[PDB]
Amino acid sequence: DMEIACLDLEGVLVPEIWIAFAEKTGIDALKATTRDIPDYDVLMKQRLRILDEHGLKLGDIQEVIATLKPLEGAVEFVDWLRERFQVVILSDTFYEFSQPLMRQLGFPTLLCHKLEIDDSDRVVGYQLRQKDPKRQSVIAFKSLYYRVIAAGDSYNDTTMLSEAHAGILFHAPENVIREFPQFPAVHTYEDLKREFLKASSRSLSL
Amino acid sequence: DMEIACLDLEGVLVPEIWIAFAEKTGIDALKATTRDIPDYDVLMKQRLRILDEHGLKLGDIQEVIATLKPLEGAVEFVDWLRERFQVVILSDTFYEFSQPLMRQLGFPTLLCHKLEIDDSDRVVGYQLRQKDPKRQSVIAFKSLYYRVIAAGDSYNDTTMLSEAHAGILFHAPENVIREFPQFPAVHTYEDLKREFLKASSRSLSL
Ligand SMILES: [Mg+2]
Ligand SMILES: [Mg+2]
Ligand SMILES: [Mg+2]
Ligand SMILES: [Mg+2]
Repeated sequence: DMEIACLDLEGVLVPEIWIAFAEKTGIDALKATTRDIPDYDVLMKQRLRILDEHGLKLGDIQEVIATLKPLEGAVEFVDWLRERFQVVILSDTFYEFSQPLMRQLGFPTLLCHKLEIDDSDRVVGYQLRQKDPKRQSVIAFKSLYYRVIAAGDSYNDTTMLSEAHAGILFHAPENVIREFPQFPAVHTYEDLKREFLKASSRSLSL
Repeated sequence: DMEIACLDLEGVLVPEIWIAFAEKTGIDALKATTRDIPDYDVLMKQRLRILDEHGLKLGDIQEVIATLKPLEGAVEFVDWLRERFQVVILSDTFYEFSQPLMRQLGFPTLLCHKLEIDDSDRVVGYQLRQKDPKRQSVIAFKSLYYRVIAAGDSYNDTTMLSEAHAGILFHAPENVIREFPQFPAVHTYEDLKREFLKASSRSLSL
């Protein structure tokens, strides 16, 4: 039985993108997080406004993001996984922010959200694809009779891990590991590989 | 504005695997396709029987498939497509038979069928994933709010082409083209790129 391997993106294969981008620009106002502004829509509108006040159009943003690299060992891990499973990346970021990083991973299929860009290359809005997108994606693959094995690093990955046939926690905080013991928790790509092997119904080699 | 490019595999990116396997090994009986035998289940039972009678185990089969390559220009086309869309391959091939070719394409997500391999590495059976598999795959992406643009080369791709938001016939036989006038038909990869640009709701460049 061929399985689909669903991987979260940020914190699993690449650094948290917005935060790294903000740090690279040196603009303190771009660094607010959900802790500073809990309402996600309010946080996003602010980000768009500050980006515009500083003249950072999409091209400028992607230029900065292109200097980021996948986490050490992530490139080999994705290659390893693609020799054994059909690989799909699920992410709560936007196509426009992830692109320079996806390129470095060989553009594996990515299901995430999308920014609204005007004719002057300005980021003017955003669109969330649907509610609980990672979980709904797993459901879609189950509709095609696939067994799904998923891996993620945060609480925002737990509905995906719960929906999959097998879930694995990677670099997760103790807060999550303790609450979701049904998911093996590891923090090295080698151990992550081993968990995918144990979760598979097929006999695969390391 | 969220789009998935679904591509058929054989005829579109790589040669028909069985016809090429026959030309390599000299086993003419393996040239048969659904044109010769309409029931994929019967044709499959026959193909497995012949492989066995020729002592061809899975490892042996793959050594041969590894000598095949993608159609001229297909790799470059997939790379072009992956910079602009999320690319998923929909095929009636089998994972174990197509792997060497899929690796050359950078292992993009492949939704196809699987084989039953025994202890002695013999291909003793197969399992078709579900009925009308390509059409159902398109429906699955629709369930995630994606717009789908599909490309295929034959009669067996038409349910997929009709279900998609936009369908393109590529390298299709004249008969298929004539019977399905609703889909633009092109024969070069540059023209295929152009059809993906026309079908997209986004401003993309060639
Ligand atoms: Mg994450
Ligand atoms: Mg993390
Ligand atoms: Mg075909
Ligand atoms: Mg053809």
